[PDB]
Amino acid sequence: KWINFQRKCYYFGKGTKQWVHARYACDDMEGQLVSIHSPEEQDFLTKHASHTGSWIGLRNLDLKGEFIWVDGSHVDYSDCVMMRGSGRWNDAFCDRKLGAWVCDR
Amino acid sequence: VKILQSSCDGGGHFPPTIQLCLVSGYTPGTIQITWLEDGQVMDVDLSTASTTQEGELASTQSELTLSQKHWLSDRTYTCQVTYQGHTFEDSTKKCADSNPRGVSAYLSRPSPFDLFIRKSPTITCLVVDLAPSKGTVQLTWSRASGKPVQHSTRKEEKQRNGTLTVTSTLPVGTRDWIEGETYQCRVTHPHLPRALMRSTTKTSGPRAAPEVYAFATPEWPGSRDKRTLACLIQNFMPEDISVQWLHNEVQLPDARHSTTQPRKTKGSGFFVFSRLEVTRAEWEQKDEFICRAVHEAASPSQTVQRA
Amino acid sequence: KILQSSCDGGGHFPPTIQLCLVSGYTPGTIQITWLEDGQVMDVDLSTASTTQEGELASTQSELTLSQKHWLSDRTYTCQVTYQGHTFEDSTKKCADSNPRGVSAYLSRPSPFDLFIRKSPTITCLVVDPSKGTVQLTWSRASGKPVQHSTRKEEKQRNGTLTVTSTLPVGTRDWIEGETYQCRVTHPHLPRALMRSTTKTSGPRAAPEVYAFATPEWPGSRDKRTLACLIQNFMPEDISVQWLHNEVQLPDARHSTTQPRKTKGSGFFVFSRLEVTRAEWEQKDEFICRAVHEAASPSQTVQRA
Ligand SMILES: *[C@@H]1O[C@H](CO)[C@@H](O[C@@H]2O[C@H](CO)[C@@H](O[C@@H]3O[C@H](CO)[C@@H](O)[C@H](O)[C@@H]3O)[C@H](O)[C@H]2NC(C)=O)[C@H](O)[C@H]1NC(C)=O
Ligand SMILES: *[C@@H]1O[C@H](CO)[C@@H](O)[C@H](O)[C@H]1NC(C)=O
Repeated sequence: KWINFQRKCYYFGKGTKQWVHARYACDDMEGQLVSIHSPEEQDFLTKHASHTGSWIGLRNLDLKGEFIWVDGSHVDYSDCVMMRGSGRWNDAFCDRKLGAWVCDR
Repeated sequence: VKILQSSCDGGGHFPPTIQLCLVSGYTPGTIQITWLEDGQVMDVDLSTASTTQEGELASTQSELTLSQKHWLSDRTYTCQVTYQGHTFEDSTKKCADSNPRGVSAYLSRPSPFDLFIRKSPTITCLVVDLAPSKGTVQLTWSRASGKPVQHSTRKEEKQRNGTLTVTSTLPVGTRDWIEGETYQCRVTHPHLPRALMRSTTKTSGPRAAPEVYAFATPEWPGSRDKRTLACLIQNFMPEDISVQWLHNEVQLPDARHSTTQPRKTKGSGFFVFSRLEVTRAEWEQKDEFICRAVHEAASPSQTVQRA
Repeated sequence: KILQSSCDGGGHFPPTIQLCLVSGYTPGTIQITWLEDGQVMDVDLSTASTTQEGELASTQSELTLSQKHWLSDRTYTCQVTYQGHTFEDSTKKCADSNPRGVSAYLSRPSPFDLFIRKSPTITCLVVDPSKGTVQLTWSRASGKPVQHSTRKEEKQRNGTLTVTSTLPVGTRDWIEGETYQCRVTHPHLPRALMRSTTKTSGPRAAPEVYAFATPEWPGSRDKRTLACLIQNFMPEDISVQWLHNEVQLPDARHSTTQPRKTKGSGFFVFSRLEVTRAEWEQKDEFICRAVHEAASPSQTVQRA
């Protein structure tokens, strides 16, 4: 069911859910929220990107200030952050709902 | 997609006809809308469908008419949406009555000290009951997503004025609260006809750093050994704030220290006042009193202190 | 027709509540105003959007409310002003089939009316309607005659009648210890409801007033804040007022906290006042006056 690219498996889930509710869906389907490190990896996500927007594994802990990925790795290639239809990311509300989510394993 | 029910009149009485549902914008294509009644498909003639194209995304709205006897019979209605990926679901149910026979419940958010410094955030459900009769005050706990919860400390304190007050302290996750998780609570009583439901989450909105100001009272005729300290913490959002008093690097407990309720400023922000009484032996040993304030938008490391 | 936000599967209330929807009308300029039981709400909280469909024009307003504001049992009204008529529509939280009885509230006169204004008055606020037969009888504990009270009734938008009775009480009589009785009778109620109030007899203490000024903070230049502390006084009845150029500033400008108990016998209150650059430059003197029962001289304790 998961669409493959490079080596990592990707699932493009649909349904009106919050960032935290979309995060639980990735855990139940054995895995976690999408983490981008390579520039070529973004090109694959744009092909299956939703017009409304898809939630990405970028979040704020507030204690450090800087943004860190869901797994724990530092952000290299570029409030709960979402992904636009064009490709680029932007700052959004935590309670905000979107009809698309991306999980990776 | 979000389902919007018909509002009650001025008195609070239910209208004879109930109108529901509203579906958000999507990519143009053929859609399937099906009405459910607790896992049972309703008649297509009762609902009306209308599609409207706005810019690039397409919007559709379904309106199902229901009688007062059908809606108030305690039945959950689900709007099944079928588009590409198979199925989509959103459920709607009747609202439980508030303040039945003078019974009010209060659910407060965890203090910033427990969320950042102590790292152990807890939610307290304070329910005030004026008529203590033969029955139970069952405090059921649940999550918005459907995740399991730990057992809460259910302690009841019978007051001298003839009222019973029971509190339930639920231990919530540190990372889960900041992410945006909504914690639900259900209150039931055998004497009460309808249940009580109160739920709280992280107040998503504007963030502002608090402004701490320290003040000391001069010598007043009559008092010689005891003196009072006044503190002002203003311009901050959300209303969640922790006030601490320090002397000789050690924090002071809830005693002596008193803090007012978060009141709105003539502006955006919020303001809180702190009062502390100190003896002659305290200032002579160490003439330094630091008041610590913990906030969500506070910096550095959620710590704003003034001497 | 107003449309409220639906509850989840379990029946739990959502954190944010969204309201209102206005039907089609003849094209023209419209005015939408939000009410909270006869009180105009802030325009920033609501969002307006107009859409033209065929010949008739449709407009929709969306007001965001917290769970603590919606479940506190308060009626919201959407006032629509078009062609100089006005169309009202009210929304309320789901309630029971008319619970509890008729409640009456009798409040003591404020220290400003008792000492400064010298005209103390007692207001009897009774919350209820089947028939307009609400009687407010006045009597004294000793058996002395009383003047006629201003009986004014205000029918609320939520379907309840609220009648207030303002009785003019004596200045010297209140301090001496006179108890004023009130009788409220209704055909629906079986027993006659009676509420009476007097001067809070107990220990008396003079209030301690302290004046403080906030220094310059980065970001703010024109506006400054003034903090005042009034502590150690009994009873809880206290009047807080700010003075500038020998005249009293309006009640809307200054904010005062509820009377809280000290770690000791007494009570404490905090006062906050926001002032502009034009205020202190014209006159650099701000005095906060406190009125109390045990206050001296002549029930006036002020500090600059
Ligand atoms: C319909 O709307 C009116 C709004 O005016 C509601 O009346 C308000 O009811 C509350 C609660 O009974 C009153 O508050 C009480 O005030 C006294 C005196 O300050 C205080 O001692 C009590 O602790 C309490 O706070 C409030 O004064 C009253 N407003 C007026 C102007 O009478 C009414 O309850 C609403 N109806 C329903 C069914 O909700
Ligand atoms: C009874 O005492 C409790 C103490 O917590 C208080 O909250 C409550 O309002 C009091 N009830 C009355 C009727 O004064």
